[PDB]
Amino acid sequence: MAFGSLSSLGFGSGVLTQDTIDKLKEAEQKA
Amino acid sequence: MAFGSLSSLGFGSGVLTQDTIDKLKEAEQKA
Amino acid sequence: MAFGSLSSLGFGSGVLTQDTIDKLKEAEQKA
Amino acid sequence: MAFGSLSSLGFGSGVLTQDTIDKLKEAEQKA
Amino acid sequence: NTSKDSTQAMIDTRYDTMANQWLQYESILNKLNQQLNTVTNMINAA
Amino acid sequence: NTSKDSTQAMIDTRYDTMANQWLQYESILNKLNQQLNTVTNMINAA
Repeated sequence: MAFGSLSSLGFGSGVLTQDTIDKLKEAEQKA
Repeated sequence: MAFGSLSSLGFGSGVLTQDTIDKLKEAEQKA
Repeated sequence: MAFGSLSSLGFGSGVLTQDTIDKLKEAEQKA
Repeated sequence: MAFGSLSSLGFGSGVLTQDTIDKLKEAEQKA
Repeated sequence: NTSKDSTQAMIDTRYDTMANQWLQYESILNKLNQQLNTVTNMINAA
Repeated sequence: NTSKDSTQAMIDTRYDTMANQWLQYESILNKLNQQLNTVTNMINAA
């Protein structure tokens, strides 16, 4: 753990696709 | 969400393979 | 050219580093 | 610029090599 | 059940602070992104 | 020379604050990394 570390903090890594839209729709539907 | 964002809008990312053809055939068959 | 095409439109692709900061500083200095 | 943004803040991205050691040595020598 | 609930409390105890840290650096990276856009607005303006 | 020096001042004015921001999030990510290691130390311990 002396080296247990992470490099960065990120967001939005990627590109929009209708498939992602569908996944978000499903998640919303569930919740 | 202040940073909730996406980078791009894309299509056709990739290369044709007979396997992709088979997948499309299956999807069509289903639908 | 019948296939001359591009896939996406993007921004901000990458991670901030002090080196990028220096490059931006140089560009500003120039301009 | 409405989308001018960056994704992350990072460090140490990579692997040590003697070549990197030499580069650091050169930088130190200079400075 | 009692002991399990105690350790359960300890579990979320950490991750609550971690969530606070996440939003914290969200705000900080918003400060730096807005300030990068600010120096960029000065770069474009000035 | 005078005008150039004025704008030169304005230049580093921004990037000084930006440097402060960089070290700021260095400290914040140190807080979060140490706290991730802290919850990891509790994960290993508890």
